Amino acid sequence: EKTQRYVKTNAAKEEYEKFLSEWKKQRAAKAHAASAPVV
Amino acid sequence: MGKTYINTSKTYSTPRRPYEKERLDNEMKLIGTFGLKNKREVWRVQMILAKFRKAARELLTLDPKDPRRLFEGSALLRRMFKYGLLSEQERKLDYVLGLTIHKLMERRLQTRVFKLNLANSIHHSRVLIRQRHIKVGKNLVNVPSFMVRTDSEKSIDFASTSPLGGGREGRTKRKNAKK
Amino acid sequence: TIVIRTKKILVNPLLSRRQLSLDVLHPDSPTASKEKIREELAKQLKVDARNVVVYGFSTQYGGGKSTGFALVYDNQQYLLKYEPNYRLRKVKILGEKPNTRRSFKELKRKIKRTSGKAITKLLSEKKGDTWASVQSKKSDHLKNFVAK
Amino acid sequence: ARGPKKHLKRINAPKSWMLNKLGGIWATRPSQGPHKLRESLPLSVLLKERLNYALNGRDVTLILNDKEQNVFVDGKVRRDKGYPTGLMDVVRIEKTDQSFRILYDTKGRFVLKSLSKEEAKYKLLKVTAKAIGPNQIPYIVTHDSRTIRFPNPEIKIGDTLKYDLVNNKIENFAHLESGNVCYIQQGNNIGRVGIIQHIEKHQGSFDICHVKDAKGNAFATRLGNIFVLGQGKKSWIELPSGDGVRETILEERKRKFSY
RNA sequence: UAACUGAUCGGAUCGAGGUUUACCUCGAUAAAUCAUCUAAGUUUCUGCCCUAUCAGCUCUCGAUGGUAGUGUAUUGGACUACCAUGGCAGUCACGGGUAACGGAGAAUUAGGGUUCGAUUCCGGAGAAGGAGCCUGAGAAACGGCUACUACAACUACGGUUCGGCAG
RNA sequence: GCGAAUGGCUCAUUAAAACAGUUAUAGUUUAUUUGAUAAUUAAAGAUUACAUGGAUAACCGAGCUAAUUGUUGGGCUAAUACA
Ligand SMILES: [Mg+2]
Ligand SMILES: [Mg+2]
Ligand SMILES: [Mg+2]
Ligand SMILES: [Mg+2]
Ligand SMILES: [Mg+2]
Ligand SMILES: [Mg+2]
Ligand SMILES: [Mg+2]
Ligand SMILES: [Mg+2]
Ligand SMILES: [Mg+2]
Ligand SMILES: [Mg+2]
Ligand SMILES: [Mg+2]
Ligand SMILES: [Mg+2]
Ligand SMILES: [Mg+2]
Repeated sequence: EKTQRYVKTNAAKEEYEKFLSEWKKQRAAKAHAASAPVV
Repeated sequence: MGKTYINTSKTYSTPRRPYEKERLDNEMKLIGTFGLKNKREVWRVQMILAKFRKAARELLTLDPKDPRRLFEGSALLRRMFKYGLLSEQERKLDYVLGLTIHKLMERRLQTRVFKLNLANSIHHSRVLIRQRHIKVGKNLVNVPSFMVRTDSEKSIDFASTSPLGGGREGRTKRKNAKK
Repeated sequence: TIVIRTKKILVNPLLSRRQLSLDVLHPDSPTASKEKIREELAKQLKVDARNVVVYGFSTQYGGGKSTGFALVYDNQQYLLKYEPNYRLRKVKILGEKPNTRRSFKELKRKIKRTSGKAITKLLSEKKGDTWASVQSKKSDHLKNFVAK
Repeated sequence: ARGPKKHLKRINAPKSWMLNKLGGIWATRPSQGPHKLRESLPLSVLLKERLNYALNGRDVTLILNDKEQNVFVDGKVRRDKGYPTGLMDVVRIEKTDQSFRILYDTKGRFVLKSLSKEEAKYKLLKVTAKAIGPNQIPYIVTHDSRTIRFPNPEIKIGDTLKYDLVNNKIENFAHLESGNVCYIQQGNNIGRVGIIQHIEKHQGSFDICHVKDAKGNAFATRLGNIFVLGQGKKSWIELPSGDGVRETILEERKRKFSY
């Protein structure tokens, strides 16, 4: 259980991180989608 | 460790003037008209009539479209109806006031048992509703000062009482020795 | 005879039983004896009598109607574990209720003033009725009883 | 005072428990838990007076002490005479697989809503605070005193989450902003459910909020009392007493006895 | 990032139910930090009965403010040191009385008022008077302790009491 | 090991004091509860972790005082105590 602690944490950590790159990728992805039609 | 929490309340009302010639005369003419026992009773009734008018005045103090009046006013009347003090065609609050104590006295288990030819007198009746000789609703009423409601004024007999059930109180004690 | 109407009933699977309000109609005879009420009920439910316990009753001011509450247990073996120690002596299953107070208060007296040595001994003299005892007696009603 | 209080008086125990005035003298005092004293319903109350499964006091003592486990709160077992079941909780009665919502009336009395094995899964959580803690990590906290690890970042402090108890998973949240549905956890207006109109912050130390609903009534209460029962008109849970809307004493009469 | 202390923590503990192995499953409890609940300190503002046959009050040690420190759970003249001289008052200070613990409320009431609130809720204070303290997360506790004042109980007069009914 | 600091009684003190209605804690402590969190055991030392070390109630036996849930004194073994 001591061991399973840092395991579950790495899983959630990399999990979050993996999500962030996908969200942020989209956050900036909509940035040219919104500023494009204004052009 | 005594900490009661039930509630008090006095049904009485002492009069200011203790010897009003004219007032006492009505109280007696009243006690004799309704087979009452003590002046108390008479005040008990006046005190009740009070709560109604004090609540009628309290409500008349309002706009005719007051959420309060509209609701409490009606409900007060609805109650005057269940006890039959005002007739269908006497809605308006203003009528709550013109209520004779003589009228409210007439709607008692006493005043009723007698006016239902169910007794030989305003008094005869009094000992009757006492000896259980009278049942109302699905229950039996012993207390002569019952507030007879319209709806149940039908259900008023003697269920399982010597004058319908199976008597033998003064009879039994009687016939056994005759031999 | 009597006429019973069952009134308000709940279903408690937790304590494994059904709780119900009872309204006995005895227009003529006096208040019904819990005992007799016990069986006219068990019949309407069609359940062993001893698995049905009735408590608390009233009697409207002279009118032949009495209100009360009763209990239906499925396993007398459940009923025996749940019902209160006082309801059992009532069916004459558990027994007595001897006066503990006084003596227990007096032993406190001595014990509070001794060292373990004697204390143990004293304790071997405090008015009986252990819970361990209550159980063995409960248990005996268990095996020795079977039926319906 | 001597130290810390430890009892509770019949008379003093909240009107939300619809308690027996004549009753006794005391009342099971809520145990320090997930919900505050006033905003809670100790189990003993929940079964005895509420459900009515229990009855006498010892009745409970059995139920929660019996080696069978008959009571569940948010997918967990509980054996405390006075666990403070709070708002938006889910209680299951093992031996019957009963599932309930701990929700206030429209008149402010604790009501038990029966759920289908379906809603019994999700529970609505309101966001307490939100800040980052140990080793660069984000934490969110719910009224239900839930502490969350790595939560979606698009969540502002005054949010409302939908919780999948089965997987201890989050899904579809929704902040409080002009145009949502809400439940008011406490106040002269609790038990109501309407559409958020606008939130005027006054910072001086107390922001307020307005609301509309069915008969389009105007409601006013402090933010701390707003719980987002949902995003954009659609509520997220079945409400007790029909829809979260109370009637004039006048409307109650006309609806019941039709006056 | 730098270093300090190491008297902070990082489990030498306990069940039960399973099951041909390598074990498996659900729990007890200890304990650190953050939340949380609970409660407590201290705090802002507003409001009290008679009375000037009470008008000036507080300031040798704190009275009002500033500085630095102590000390505390923390704020603070709360205490020390140094410095400034302020702080309050007829819009009643300061002082005195109260058979005055404050509320929620209680009695009579056209309206406005008059008089009470020891006393079930809440908050406060106290346990013979007064001060001191152990312990603890928590009390100056008081159905705990220490000394003094006045007392209560036993004595073989050496000494002793788990001696305080405003439960 | 917790509890004994809840309750229960009383109002003697006490007129901005206490109280109430309000507010603050960015000026604080909170055992018990509920949620979560911990990969690295500090240096010197020392070192078994399939897991360490020493002592004491209860008990056995001797004893004191006129006296109390007084306590001396010798011998015996366990902990989530202690180390
Ligand atoms: Mg008869
Ligand atoms: Mg006993
Ligand atoms: Mg408890
Ligand atoms: Mg703020
Ligand atoms: Mg085994
Ligand atoms: Mg300073
Ligand atoms: Mg004075
Ligand atoms: Mg006074
Ligand atoms: Mg008190
Ligand atoms: Mg206070
Ligand atoms: Mg006495
Ligand atoms: Mg003040
Ligand atoms: Mg020895």
